[PDB]
Amino acid sequence: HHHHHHMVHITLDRNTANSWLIISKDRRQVRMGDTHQNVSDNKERFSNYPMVLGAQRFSSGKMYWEVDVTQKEAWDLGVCRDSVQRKGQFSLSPENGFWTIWLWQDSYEAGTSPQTTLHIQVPPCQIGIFVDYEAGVVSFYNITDHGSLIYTFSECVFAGPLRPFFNVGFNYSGGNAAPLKLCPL
Ligand SMILES: CS(=O)(=O)NCC1CCNCC1
Repeated sequence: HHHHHHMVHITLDRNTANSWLIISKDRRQVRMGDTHQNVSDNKERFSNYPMVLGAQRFSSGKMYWEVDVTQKEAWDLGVCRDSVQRKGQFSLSPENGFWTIWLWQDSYEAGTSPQTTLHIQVPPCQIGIFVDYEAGVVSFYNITDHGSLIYTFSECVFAGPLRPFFNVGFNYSGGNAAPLKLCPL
């Protein structure tokens, strides 16, 4: 792809994080802690899942960023509306304000309703995410496989400002402790 020139510097918003997440000093990495991280509760925190938002809000234009997922067994990545539900159980779908893909149990899927199987021959170590606000497009790229296309959501109805979205996943297995990292431009 040729989207690299729309690169934006994303940082994580601590205030939105699930209370078990540990965000690095530079706000560019996040991982699952083994306990509550001793923060107060607030209405912005995702309560049920190990999720966090980027600080940046997008309402126009073209945006691109990259995320490192090396050695993880489970994660979700994409964008979401600023006004998505934070508390309780919910599914990741465009109806609920999410445009995402995930890894789970050795398969990759797009967060449509119902979910869509992805066809990935080279497991990615870094994911590129492209958003075209005006066109209503969110696309995902396999940086490990020369930028090959993973998935395109088109005809998106964003219906609000967008924020970068992250889920580091649970670590019930002991094999999913590795962080999500925002990669340098
Ligand atoms: C390290 S772990 O992924 O196995 N923790 C699960 C907790 C389940 C109860 N709520 C917070 C998280």
